[PDB]
Amino acid sequence: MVAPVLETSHVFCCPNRVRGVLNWSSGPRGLLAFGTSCSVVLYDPLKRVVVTNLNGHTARVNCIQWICKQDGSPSTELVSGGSDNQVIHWEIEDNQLLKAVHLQGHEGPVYAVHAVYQRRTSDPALCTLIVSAAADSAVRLWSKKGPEVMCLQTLNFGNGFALALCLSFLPNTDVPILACGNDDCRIHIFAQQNDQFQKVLSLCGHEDWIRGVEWAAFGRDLFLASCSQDCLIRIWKLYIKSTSLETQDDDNIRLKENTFTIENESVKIAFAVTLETVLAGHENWVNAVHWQPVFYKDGVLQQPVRLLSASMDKTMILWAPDEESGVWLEQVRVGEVGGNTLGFYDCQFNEDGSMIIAHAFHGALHLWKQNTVNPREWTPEIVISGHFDGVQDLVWDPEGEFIITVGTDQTTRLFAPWKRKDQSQVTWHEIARPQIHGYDLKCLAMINRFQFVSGADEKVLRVFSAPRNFVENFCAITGQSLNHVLCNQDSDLPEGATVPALGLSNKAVFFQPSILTEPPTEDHLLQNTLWPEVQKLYGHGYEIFCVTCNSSKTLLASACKAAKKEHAAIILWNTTSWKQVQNLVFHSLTVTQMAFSPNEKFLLAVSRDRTWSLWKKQDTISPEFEPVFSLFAFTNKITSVHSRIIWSCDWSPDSKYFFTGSRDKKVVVWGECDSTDDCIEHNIGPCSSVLDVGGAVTAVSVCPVLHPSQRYVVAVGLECGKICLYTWKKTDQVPEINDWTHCVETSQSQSHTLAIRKLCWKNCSGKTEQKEAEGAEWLHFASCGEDHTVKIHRVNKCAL
Amino acid sequence: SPAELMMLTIGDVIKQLIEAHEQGKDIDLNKVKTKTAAKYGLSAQPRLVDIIAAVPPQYRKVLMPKLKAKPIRTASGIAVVAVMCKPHRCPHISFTGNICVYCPGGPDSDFEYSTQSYTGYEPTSMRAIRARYDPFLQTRHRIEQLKQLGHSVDKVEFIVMGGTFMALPEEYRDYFIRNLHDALSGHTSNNIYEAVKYSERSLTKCIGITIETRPDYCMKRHLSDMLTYGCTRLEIGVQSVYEDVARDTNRGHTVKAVCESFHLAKDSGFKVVAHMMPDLPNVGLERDIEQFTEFFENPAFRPDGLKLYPTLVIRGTGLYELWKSGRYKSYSPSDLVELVARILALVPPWTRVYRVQRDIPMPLVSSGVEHGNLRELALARMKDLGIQCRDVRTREVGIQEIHHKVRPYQVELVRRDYVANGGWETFLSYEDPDQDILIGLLRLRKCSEETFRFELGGGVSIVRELHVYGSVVPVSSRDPTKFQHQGFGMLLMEEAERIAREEHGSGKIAVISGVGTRNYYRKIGYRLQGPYMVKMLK
Ligand SMILES: CC(=O)SCCNC(=O)CCNC(=O)[C@H](O)C(C)(C)COP(=O)(O)OP(=O)(O)OC[C@H]1O[C@@H](n2cnc3c(N)ncnc32)[C@H](O)[C@@H]1OP(=O)(O)O
Ligand SMILES: C[C@H]1O[C@@H](n2cnc3c(N)ncnc32)[C@H](O)[C@@H]1O
Ligand code: MET
Ligand code: SF4
Repeated sequence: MVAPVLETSHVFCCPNRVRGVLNWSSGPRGLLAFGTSCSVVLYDPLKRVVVTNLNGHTARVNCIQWICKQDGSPSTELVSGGSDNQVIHWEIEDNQLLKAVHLQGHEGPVYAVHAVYQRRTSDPALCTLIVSAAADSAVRLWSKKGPEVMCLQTLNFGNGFALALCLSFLPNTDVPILACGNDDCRIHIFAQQNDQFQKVLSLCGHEDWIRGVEWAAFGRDLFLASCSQDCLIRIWKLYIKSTSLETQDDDNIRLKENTFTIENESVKIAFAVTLETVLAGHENWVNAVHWQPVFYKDGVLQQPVRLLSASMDKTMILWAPDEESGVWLEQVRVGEVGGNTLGFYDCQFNEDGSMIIAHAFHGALHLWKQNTVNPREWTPEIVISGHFDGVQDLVWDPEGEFIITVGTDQTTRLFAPWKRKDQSQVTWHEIARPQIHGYDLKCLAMINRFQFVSGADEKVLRVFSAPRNFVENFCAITGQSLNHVLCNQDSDLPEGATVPALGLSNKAVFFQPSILTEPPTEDHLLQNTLWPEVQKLYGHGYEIFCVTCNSSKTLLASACKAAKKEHAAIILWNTTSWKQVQNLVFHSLTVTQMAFSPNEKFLLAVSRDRTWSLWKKQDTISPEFEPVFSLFAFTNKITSVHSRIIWSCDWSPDSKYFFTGSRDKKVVVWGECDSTDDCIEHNIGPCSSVLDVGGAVTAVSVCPVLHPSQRYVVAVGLECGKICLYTWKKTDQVPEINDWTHCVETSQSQSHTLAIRKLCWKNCSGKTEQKEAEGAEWLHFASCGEDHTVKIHRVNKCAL
Repeated sequence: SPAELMMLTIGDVIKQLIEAHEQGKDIDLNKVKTKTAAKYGLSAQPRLVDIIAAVPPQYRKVLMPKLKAKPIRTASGIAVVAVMCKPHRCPHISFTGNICVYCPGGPDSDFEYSTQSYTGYEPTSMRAIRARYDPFLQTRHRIEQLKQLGHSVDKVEFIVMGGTFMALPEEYRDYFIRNLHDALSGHTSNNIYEAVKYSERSLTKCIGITIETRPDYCMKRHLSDMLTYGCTRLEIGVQSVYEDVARDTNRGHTVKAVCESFHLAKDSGFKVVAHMMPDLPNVGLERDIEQFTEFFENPAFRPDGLKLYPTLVIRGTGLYELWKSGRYKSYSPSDLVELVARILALVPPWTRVYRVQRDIPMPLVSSGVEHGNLRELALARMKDLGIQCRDVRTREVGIQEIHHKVRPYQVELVRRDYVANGGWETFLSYEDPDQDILIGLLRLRKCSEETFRFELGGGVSIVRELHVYGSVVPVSSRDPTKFQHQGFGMLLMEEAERIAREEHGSGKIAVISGVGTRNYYRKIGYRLQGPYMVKMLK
């Protein structure tokens, strides 16, 4: 009551396009961790929901690695590296963040990270050893004793680089050992005698770059698995050399051993390394390789011997050894060979090996589960998905059951909830991708429940409608009735869409009839889920920049980039027979946003020239004709209060005032636009006091709910991805104080990381009054930004 | 069904080939193909690509020198990959109101989703359209095709086509160049410099990049920007040496600007290739000969490469309207062949001709050239008239080996000096005099008094190109039946280092290079400074 309760409900995102950005924990009920833009996202595949975001990075995240315990409990600490020259050590408690420590001292983006716990009997506070490698031709080592960190050593590789790292301990002792793969096609081994790391051995054999190494402990011996761009996988073996005796079988042929000696407690110990095998079977590069983690069944630890590899030729291979002979054999080969789509970057196991996950070139995630009875059959499952570049616009269903987003990745996506009988929580998944275009998309607007308008980096607006199988799939997944969702008003219509032979368009296929009861996977979404094109509008001289629509569903606006006055002109269209209606020439720069008052008697525009204008519709009866618009108020340089570019504007729900937000860190209210009957000329002017939010404002939105206490709540977004809810109140007195009150603000884990481009409340006009609601305790809205992310937020009603 | 019969035929063919290799005898492929196709009852013959695409791995490695297809694709010593930019408008649309009077296609045209000066039906255009103009996908796709043919892709060179590339926003150019370098190397970088470092340490060498630009977009700023990218070649469209033609076609600049841009680019260290167009309006049959004679005799014009593009009239252009109104008429085919023969007889021995005509599909042309092999018809006519062509392309070992059947016997060393663009140019070469066969070449220039780069001021001589022809020899390998890795490069550099010290009088020598070449010159004894590889000569 005293404070509002803002909480997040759903997040949609996909991993970055980097090697080693995905990692699965070990132990029962582990968590998946990946990196999106500047955040580390934790994901729970069993519930298929995102639990939290960890954000303290200022650039792109590159590597993530959990820290493995010895008891078998789920891990609680991890280490991340960013393209901002810094490493971060996190701590987790109760699926939350407890503490984060920044490690600094690099001069380039970091690209490899590893860390282990130390074993010793002084009862320390869990001492940790960390190794990192970056783009400044150096490798750094760190130690973390409690809340204190210190840099033990740095290693310089001249003008080379290190591409992979791994840490472990020598067998039957407690001396840490390090393996580094380099661009020299050669692996380097370091051992920590005394207090520093010293080179002991160098392993040759590869003849291309190395893209992953991994240690493993088997009995009293140590194994090393190495992959490269040679399309080959090699396994080595490290063991303790004999006691300098009991060696008399000279009647055998054996490979020469690579030997080194170490000092331990005034004792000399000799170790030997020798190659084991050389696998093959891949065509393109091999991007990753991983052993199988150990796990506990009914107390006893089981230690399987298996290997996983993912390659650039759209394939994954699982390897196991043969006991009858001395060779390894392929067991399962999974993937989709064919098409212009490229291969995989990363692959991960489960706790016990039931599930396998892989990360694709664009950012798609693929998950496979093994059958219980049939042990050589795997089936794909449902995973999170989202844009792989900045989202630019957002809209709501007129009745509120799905959202549509566009982004600079040249795609359009639709998200809708899934209803299942044997559970209570509801989860939202992608079900439709009704565009794969050849230009960057910029704007979108909604015309009917299954029809929209899109505008991209070209001089043409396009109109898309929905095919038939989409309605059946929608009503099946969302749990509605097919007859009632049609409302006997759509009737006959095309069945699907397909890519044209030449050019960019959509063609009706009156693709394949495929009924669905569960959300699809990232192979049915890419092909069988397009929408036909039914219109194409010309009349602009440059690339589109803004689009809006009125509440009566019959009109449409547009704008384009311009540098003079003859190009920056608004254009009005029709929605029953698309022709230009009238041209509104004003302003000299680009129009950034427009808005229709809910009264359907106004249109407002804001522009880069720090000005604005209001256009009033004249009244005629003339039923066969169409009304017209003309200037009602305007603003020059002097009357303008915003000192810089205006980015957003919005209307009050009663068509009385309107709010503007600009880069001048100020949100202003201009009011008294009512009394349309007969004013002398106008009375439009500033009706409040300017507010200094703290940063540039790039989004403004007003809730479409009226309260008797006359509350006007405004959702303000900033460049830094903050979302602030204020509460504006008309003073009604000649002082303008006590009109700006701060209501609630987003937390550090609920916020974004880059600019916010849109905010839109759920204007459920179809449900004018909430029939089946808990007294409307909550209000929902949605947000998108340039951090590849789309979020849905919920706020308590009575608090505001 | 024919499919399994085809598969069995292919398998039998490789079986016979590998057997013959095992016991080590030579085998004729065509007879085996016909005989094996006879057995299984077919009505067609196997294709080379199918036979290549079914060899076991070790045998795939061993027996490619017998199943290679289209040996011309790597007969010059490198592998060429062509990529295209995003559609955009030419920069001079604003302050003139329109574009050149003969250029087809573009953002505002009836050729849908096509780049300026192209139609979209071309081979490279249809490759980037289905890839939606993404450099990574285009590079990967082209390298896959080249490997499927059976060629070696150790050494690569890019060609960036489209409109004016250097007129785009900086972010897009950053994106494009870093993606090209990443596609070659395999890294995932953030900006140009990181990508350049990793490509320097790569194993698939990037020899150089080529960019097409306008004379008004070739200044100190643009030259420095292209120097940071790794570019080493430039393509400029001169089209004419007459001042009235350059303004009646709404070109947008003047010839003097072209000459000044040539001077700056050559002093900076680039290589210059010029586009020229015969049969322009208001140019008869006698002004063309004078045009080209002045081109190759006047020091202000002498380029390093040429592209001959006879004028074509295409729908939707101003020249089309001129042609309909009965005011413009093309040459007769015999006259065109005669003119091309006469032009080709004038090219100096230090100039290379890359292409001889455009590649627009025949049905789209309203008038002009109609055949598709103008170069060989012109060569036959030249043989009839008694004159000979002596450019660089038609004198190198690979071309002389595939068109004729000759091999060098009495190699000698040749040097040619001249003056061009206000500078003293030298051209060193190794070639066979009696049979007129070229092997390797090097270009050297003494920097003039109007150089602006910091690294080249104070007495520096710059090397602009080093090249050895033949077939491609992979790095660190040797082939005694080819010409590359046999020591013709360190012989050409030792002589360049003697001219620059005893004759030019300089005290430093600089080289513009790619990245694999960076490692090569580091091997020779050069160090790195800025974007150049430099060495002290004192
Ligand atoms: C700098 C520029 O502008 S580009 C140079 C031209 N670009 C090309 O690669 C096309 C053809 N080029 C060539 O013929 C060669 O690469 C040249 C011109 C660089 C040298 O020509 P060659 O006569 O073959 O050189 P030469 O025989 O003296 O040297 C052979 C050695 O160079 C090495 N080498 C050749 N090219 C490269 C390269 N790109 N990077 C590293 N080493 C190289 C060979 O491996 C060999 O080394 P090794 O036998 O000791 O192991
Ligand atoms: C890409 C190159 O194509 C040439 N070019 C442009 N238009 C035509 C035409 N109609 N006919 C022939 N060549 C042409 C110009 O020389 C340009 O620089
Ligand atoms: C692709 S046309 C040639 C390059 C440039 N547009 C010029 O006219 O010089
Ligand atoms: S500058 Fe070149 S591409 Fe542009 S219109 Fe002229 S000829 Fe065509």
